[PDB]
Amino acid sequence: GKQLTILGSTGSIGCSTLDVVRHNPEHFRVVALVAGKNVTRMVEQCLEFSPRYAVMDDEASAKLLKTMLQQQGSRTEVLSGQQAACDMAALEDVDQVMAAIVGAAGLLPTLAAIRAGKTILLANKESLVTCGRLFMDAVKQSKAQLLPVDSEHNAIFQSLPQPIQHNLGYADLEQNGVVSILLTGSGGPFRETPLRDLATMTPDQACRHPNWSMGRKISVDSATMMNKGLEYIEARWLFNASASQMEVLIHPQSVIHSMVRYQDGSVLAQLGEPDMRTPIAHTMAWPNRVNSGVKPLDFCKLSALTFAAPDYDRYPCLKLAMEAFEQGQAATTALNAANEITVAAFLAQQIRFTDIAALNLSVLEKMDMREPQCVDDVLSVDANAREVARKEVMRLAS
Amino acid sequence: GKQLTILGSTGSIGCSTLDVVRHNPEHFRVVALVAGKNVTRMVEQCLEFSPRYAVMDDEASAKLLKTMLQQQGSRTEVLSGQQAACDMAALEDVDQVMAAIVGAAGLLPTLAAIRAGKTILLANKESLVTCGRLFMDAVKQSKAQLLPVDSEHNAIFQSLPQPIQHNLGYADLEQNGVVSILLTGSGGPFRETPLRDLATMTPDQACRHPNWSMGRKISVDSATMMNKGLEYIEARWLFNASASQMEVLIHPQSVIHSMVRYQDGSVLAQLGEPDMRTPIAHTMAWPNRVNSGVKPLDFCKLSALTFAAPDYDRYPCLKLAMEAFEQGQAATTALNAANEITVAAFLAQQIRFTDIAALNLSVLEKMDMREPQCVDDVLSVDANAREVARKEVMRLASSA
Ligand SMILES: NC(=O)C1=CN([C@@H]2O[C@H](COP(=O)(O)OP(=O)(O)OC[C@H]3O[C@@H](n4cnc5c(N)ncnc54)[C@H](OP(=O)(O)O)[C@@H]3O)[C@@H](O)[C@H]2O)C=CC1
Ligand SMILES: NC(=O)C1=CN([C@@H]2O[C@H](COP(=O)(O)OP(=O)(O)OC[C@H]3O[C@@H](n4cnc5c(N)ncnc54)[C@H](OP(=O)(O)O)[C@@H]3O)[C@@H](O)[C@H]2O)C=CC1
Ligand SMILES: O=P(O)(O)Cc1ccc(-c2ccccc2)cn1
Ligand SMILES: O=P(O)(O)Cc1ccc(-c2ccccc2)cn1
Repeated sequence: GKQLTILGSTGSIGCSTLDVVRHNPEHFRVVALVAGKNVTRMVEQCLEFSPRYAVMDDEASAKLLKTMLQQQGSRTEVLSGQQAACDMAALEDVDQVMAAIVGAAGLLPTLAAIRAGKTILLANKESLVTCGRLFMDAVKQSKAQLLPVDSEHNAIFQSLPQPIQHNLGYADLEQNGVVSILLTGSGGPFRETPLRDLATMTPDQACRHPNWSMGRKISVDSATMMNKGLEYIEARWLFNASASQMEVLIHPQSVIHSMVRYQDGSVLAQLGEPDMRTPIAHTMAWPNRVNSGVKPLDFCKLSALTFAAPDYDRYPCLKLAMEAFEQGQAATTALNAANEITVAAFLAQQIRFTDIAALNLSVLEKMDMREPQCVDDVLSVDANAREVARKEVMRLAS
Repeated sequence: GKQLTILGSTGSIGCSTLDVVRHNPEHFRVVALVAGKNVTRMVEQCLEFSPRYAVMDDEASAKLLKTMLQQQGSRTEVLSGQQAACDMAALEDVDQVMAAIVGAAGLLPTLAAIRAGKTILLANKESLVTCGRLFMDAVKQSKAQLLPVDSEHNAIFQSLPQPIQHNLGYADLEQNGVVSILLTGSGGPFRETPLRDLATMTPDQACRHPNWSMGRKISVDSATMMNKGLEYIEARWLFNASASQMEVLIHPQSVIHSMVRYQDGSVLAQLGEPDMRTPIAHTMAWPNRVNSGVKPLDFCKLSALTFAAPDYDRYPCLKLAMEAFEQGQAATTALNAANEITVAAFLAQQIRFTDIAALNLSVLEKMDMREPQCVDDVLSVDANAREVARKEVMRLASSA
């Protein structure tokens, strides 16, 4: 079947990927698993999927893993550190690399897979949010096939014509009859909150998305629409879309995952149950399909589907992201880094809900760095933006 | 430059297709126009599009047209009759044939295109409602490309993978990751009417689709969901779908035109403004795209989108169509034919709204014909079913 390396196997996307393989043991062979510190989950995955290699970024973790796998009678070879992670991404015999490491740490292993011309199941945000120019250049250079895993981008990918799907990132949209890309977002828990009350929203209220339940960081990003802002940045790189070829639409029910508008009037959309196994199984099977374990969407048990235009007075972060894109990878990197700092401060009750957007702006205004030319440059912008952001939080809470 | 024949150029689909040509004069050349009796419309189209040929099915119409064009200095050659219509569909240099003749009259001209291996932009309902097996067998033999123009089928086509699109009729759904085809219908004006009030609904009520504005016959078919039943028949042929691979959903807003359900849980859908130029331009440009004149769908000005399962007590015609399919082309042809007669009788106030389903069933029960083996056989089932249906109407309008 297809030989796969899973980068970030022990996290949420990694576990969902392995559930797809579990459903399709004849179509997929796990060659390598890479993770950080979750030795316990990693052991269980090595014992189920029999990979050739298992890598832990953390050395103490790698040593403990080796001792457990030995105790358990497994001969999976245990490696450690960043170079081994990149090596697994570049293994000559692997076909697909699930790029699911979180944060800047996913950058070099992902680039290693790109440079190796692998099919990349891309689920690491920083890759296009921070390194969109560098990675799209590298993809063109190696002819690597990117298959986006995030629900929105995968929905768009499924709704795009074949010549774009092949050649993803270099194809011309207009030449292929595409007018625009329609990014849909829930609008978050404060979609209908009076604007006066936004300054007093609590972390528990912000993380209380009506319908979904997910991590606190992403819940807050959904409340600010920073999440859609970051997906805007990725979509422009992934789909070769100009600002006029992008539309953002609030869709509270999140049944339509995103859409593509065509020259003749047609709009194609992908819909489905809210379950990451669907987009993951799509990318793993492309251009064919596999069972993912996700149940068929029941159209008779849906809330009525509604749409609205995002109000930038309600979602300044969405506008900030759009503007940042225009300023370049230094601005997008700085925004993403600043946002991690301000959201964490919000969750720690150091700042108010509305201070997230205000301090994100403040960081971008204060900085002005030059366009990154390599991953080290991006890492540098990221580090500097966090420091500026932390000082801003301290001043404010000071 | 794609060379085309337009069968039924003077009708609604015909006019919409020439608007697409008008918007894209450098991508499409009109070689031949074919119609029935609308000499006036035909004259204008010939002056504007300069086809090599124009045919009218009606002989006097063809004669009237021949002179007017010679007068206005048109170089188009005017022919007449069905054989001429079929020859246009088979012209060696023609790339695409827009199959937009209404009724049993569209069968032989559409078939001529299929036998010629043409790309067919299929609009004519009778082609697959009555000759589904014959026509799909024919397209498989000549490797003709079918491109469905009807909104539902076109939406499904656009939501299907490339291996199915390019082998439409022959490809296996399952092997291509497709679990089912989701056909959406508005549910008509009586979607929420008390069942016991259906018997008293008037033609004007049935034809007053709250949200849509179309011909009287189609409006009644929308009210009974016979329209969806006919499309179910077409879809099973066109997409090679078994009964378990078909779903019918009521979607009152008709924004989603139909959908395709995949193995991984994904559902692909096509949405757009309710303008036939969209699906027409889709088929004309496929696998590429062209401007159609249709404005982008404004998602901020929509009614909330809803869905529901059809209740067969409310829509017995839908269920009759599904059952007819299982009995073969003799049954689907008889149902289509009986429904023409019973809808016309309802509209003429000879029978009740609810007598349409009742009499359609009664015709089907009285018919006992073999599977048709060629178009002529289908025409005979049609002729016979019409007469059975007329007598049922008269029995009901006269006696008990
Ligand atoms: N969750 C979702 O619905 C979606 C998430 N995304 C993106 O996908 C990526 C992964 O998300 P998710 O799976 O939710 O995140 P998780 O935090 O659940 O998992 C992250 C994975 O990365 C591993 N990891 C962390 N640091 C390193 C490192 N230095 N080297 C190697 N592995 C490391 C973790 O290992 P361990 O736990 O063992 O320490 C874990 O396996 C993120 O970038 C996220 O933004 C995109 C689309 C959808
Ligand atoms: N209207 C719609 O939105 C849709 C319609 N369809 C189907 O497409 C087909 C065409 O529909 P529509 O355009 O609305 O129908 P119309 O009634 O508007 O047009 C019918 C066309 O066929 C011509 N015609 C009739 N008899 C003959 C004949 N014997 N030989 C040659 N031409 C003939 C008419 O010519 P003339 O007027 O000159 O006499 C006219 O050009 C129908 O089967 C319909 O069910 C499918 C999907 C959508
Ligand atoms: O689209 P966003 O807002 O960035 C994140 C998000 C939030 C909610 C949902 C959602 C999922 C299921 C039901 C209702 C809402 C999906 N994604
Ligand atoms: O799907 P049906 O019911 O057979 C025909 C039909 C009726 C109404 C509509 C419709 C179109 C636009 C707005 C509201 C309803 C579309 N098609």
